[PDB]
Amino acid sequence: EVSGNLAGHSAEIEQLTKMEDDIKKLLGRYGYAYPRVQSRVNVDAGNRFYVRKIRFEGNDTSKDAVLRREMRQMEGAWLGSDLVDQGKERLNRLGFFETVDTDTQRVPGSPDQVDVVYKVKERNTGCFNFGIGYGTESGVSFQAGVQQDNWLGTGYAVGINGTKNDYQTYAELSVTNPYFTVDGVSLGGRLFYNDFQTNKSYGTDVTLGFPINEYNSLRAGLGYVHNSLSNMQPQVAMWRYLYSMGEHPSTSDQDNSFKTDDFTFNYGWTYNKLDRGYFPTDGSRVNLTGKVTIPGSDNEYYKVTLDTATYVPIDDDHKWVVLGRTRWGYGDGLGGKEMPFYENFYAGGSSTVRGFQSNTIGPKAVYFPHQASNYDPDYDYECATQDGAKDLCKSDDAVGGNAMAVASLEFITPTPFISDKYANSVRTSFFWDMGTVWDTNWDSSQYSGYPDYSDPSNIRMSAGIALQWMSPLGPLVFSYAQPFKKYDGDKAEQFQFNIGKT
Amino acid sequence: LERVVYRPDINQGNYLTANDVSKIRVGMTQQQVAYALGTPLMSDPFGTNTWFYVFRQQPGHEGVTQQTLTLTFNSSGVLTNIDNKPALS
Amino acid sequence: EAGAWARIMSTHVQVGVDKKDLFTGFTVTHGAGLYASAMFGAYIDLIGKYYAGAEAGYRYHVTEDAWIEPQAELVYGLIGRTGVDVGKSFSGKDWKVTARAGLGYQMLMSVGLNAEIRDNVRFGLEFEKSAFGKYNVDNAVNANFRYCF
Amino acid sequence: GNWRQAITQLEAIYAYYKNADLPLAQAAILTNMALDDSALQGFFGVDRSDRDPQHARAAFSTKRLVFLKDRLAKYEYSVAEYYTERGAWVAVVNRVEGMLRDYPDTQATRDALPLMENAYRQMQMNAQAEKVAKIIAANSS
Amino acid sequence: DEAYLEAAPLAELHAPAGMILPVTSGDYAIPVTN
Repeated sequence: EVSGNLAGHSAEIEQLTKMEDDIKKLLGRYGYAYPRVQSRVNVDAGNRFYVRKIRFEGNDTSKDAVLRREMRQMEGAWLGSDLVDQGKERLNRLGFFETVDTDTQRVPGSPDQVDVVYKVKERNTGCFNFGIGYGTESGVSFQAGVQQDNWLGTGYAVGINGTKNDYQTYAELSVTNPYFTVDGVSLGGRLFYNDFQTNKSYGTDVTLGFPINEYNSLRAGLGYVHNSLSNMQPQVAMWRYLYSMGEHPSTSDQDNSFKTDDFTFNYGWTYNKLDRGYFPTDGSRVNLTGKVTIPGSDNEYYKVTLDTATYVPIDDDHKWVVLGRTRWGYGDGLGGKEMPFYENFYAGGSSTVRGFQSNTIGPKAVYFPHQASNYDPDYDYECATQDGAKDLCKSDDAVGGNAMAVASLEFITPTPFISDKYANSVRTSFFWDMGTVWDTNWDSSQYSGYPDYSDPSNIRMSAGIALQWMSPLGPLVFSYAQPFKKYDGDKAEQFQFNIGKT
Repeated sequence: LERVVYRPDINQGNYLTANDVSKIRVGMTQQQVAYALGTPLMSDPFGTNTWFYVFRQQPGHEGVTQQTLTLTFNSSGVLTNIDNKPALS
Repeated sequence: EAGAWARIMSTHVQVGVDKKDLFTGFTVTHGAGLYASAMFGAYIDLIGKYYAGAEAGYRYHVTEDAWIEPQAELVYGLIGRTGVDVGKSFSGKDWKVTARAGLGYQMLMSVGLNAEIRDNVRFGLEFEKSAFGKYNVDNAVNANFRYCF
Repeated sequence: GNWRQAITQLEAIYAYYKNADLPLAQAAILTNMALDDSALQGFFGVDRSDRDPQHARAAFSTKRLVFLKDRLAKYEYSVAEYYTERGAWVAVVNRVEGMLRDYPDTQATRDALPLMENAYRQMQMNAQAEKVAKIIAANSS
Repeated sequence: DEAYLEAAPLAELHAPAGMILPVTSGDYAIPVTN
């Protein structure tokens, strides 16, 4: 039996009945800020409320538009509690603030109007650095860059990264505007140049993205890359690739070159329903990306990857959390050609499988007996020249493959051992990592005395402990791992750390 | 592009229903009307004693619906006239 | 201040005697040799058995923020290196700096300065030189700067 | 003494401002104008009128107060522009009316008035569009 | 620098015959001084 003042909403209460907070939450979906419920039950919805104005405090650097455009409750319209509550999640997913506090205040001049107030404290966003080196052996070396997610508080994401040295020079410039249109359409792109002394390349790309739902968005765009190779050391996989394109490198002769100009199309799909931008406790994220060639390009291929992660709390306080991380990917050729070798997938390092040296997981190079030369004494890989061997030379020099899968499980725990001014920036986890990288089109029948790189079952495994700390200079991650499953040619590195901003 | 990009619903103005609009009569005081309907969100700031009640809804992937009332009062706070625009022209 | 000790490896039995600050003693195996160590700021570490070596040093305080730390290390499988490290620290309302320098011998010379300002400002530069010894270093300088916000 | 001796003492109340020690300038309490700034945004010539105006309001609590009045009116202006694009036609009318009532004298209002000229032409409220056009012409020059 | 010294003077506004402007808020009123 429901009694009291039900302002035209009697069915809704019978429906929720067949509670203590659901009647209030229900009325909160309409402009009823302060109803009363007593208990069969007698309620009083009260008066309909309107929002007189929305004001902010504590945004000393970010542009006001940055926050106002994220609200779903509009001024001069009736209040809803869900319409306001979504503002906290929307601001938190930006990653710009330490916290979002909210309130509702009564207007002294009338019982039926309120002010809605959001109060935030701005966090450090990115960093600028550079460095130098000189000397009798170092010669001249210089590197520099800057990266920020919120440039001068204006909402643009920018960065510049590059270096100059005696063997390799490069630079990359990237800019993007999450808001080109008032509805959330984003634009952006980058330019890069990378000349490594021989692998010289450069290129550019531009993309567009736009939301299609409250939690989902799409991306697509265009780009171009130039690739100029020379002085390529003979390898079986490299020559297989070259042969597939009509090239005929001379046997055991590194005096060679090849270049292409390739235009491609980019696309992707993103789902993001996370609660927080740093140490999320709920939600999941799915990032599906890929690109295909445009007919008329020198290369013909496609590449697709998928990155996922899920956070699930197992308590009431959101302190004990289970995090699953998975990545898959595959690419291939079109038109009868193989996928270019410089697009191969790699794994190993803090971004994939812990405890292995970067880009060491997977197939290794097999070298031809290169023509004997003046580098045979002590300047080369002995069996890679005629001076050391007359047959196919095995190595531990990882070259990567055409497909991979990596996964881990991390059990996230609090570390209530240090003062809050530190503890709120530190979280730790126990982890188990595994992954595999493998090839296709591997003629293991022709190479019967050599490893068969087509067998994906050779899964590499490790586990260990990691700590993440949101340092004021940029998040850092430190860890130690012990490998359990390793194969011939693998190299371990148990003490590792890197920048924690991915 | 403009045909598929998601846009959230936009609400503006006072919330009206015929059940309550039909209750207003000439001769009611400003306090009686404000009580029955709620505080106006718009008025003439330039010396005319009148209130504007605007009900506006612009849902996503939809046109705009709007209904308005105008309430004209004299210098004594007595309602003198009511206008009604049930739909946009 | 004195007494015997033993340890069982795991095979191998090692025994010895400690006698007195600076403590010295000897050990034999069932290789055998003498040892000594001391901690005072200063330290001594001496060992010689049927491999041998020594390490020692002293921390002299010049000013509250400045120090001289003569040290030496000698090994034999004595041959080794000696030197004196120096430095001084600086601080202020929102910053700290440490400057380091020293000189040892194969002249092995090094200088540098490392600074931190407020929360987001970091700098440092270090330089290595050597001359008149087993090997020379004519130019070896590295430096970094960081500014976050 | 010399200002360099005051700064030396700070390392070891104009010195508080000279050394950028704002926490102390506040602890010592139109000085809050010193808070409505930024060194990097200043260097690049960025207009800070769209940032939090609470410090300016605290400062306001001779002609320097006119600068502050404009400082506050500009903030209100930028908010109205956002809503003009978003389409919150009522929020726009009410906030601009607020600007007009509170700061009839600043330039930000004269710049704002066309926002009402447009707002009263999207809601079919022609009488107000006319009144706004008339007051715009009356004060034009 | 003392950017405030470049602030433009404030103007007064008027209404056309038949209507008035909103009543000036009492807040932020600056007196005329020498």
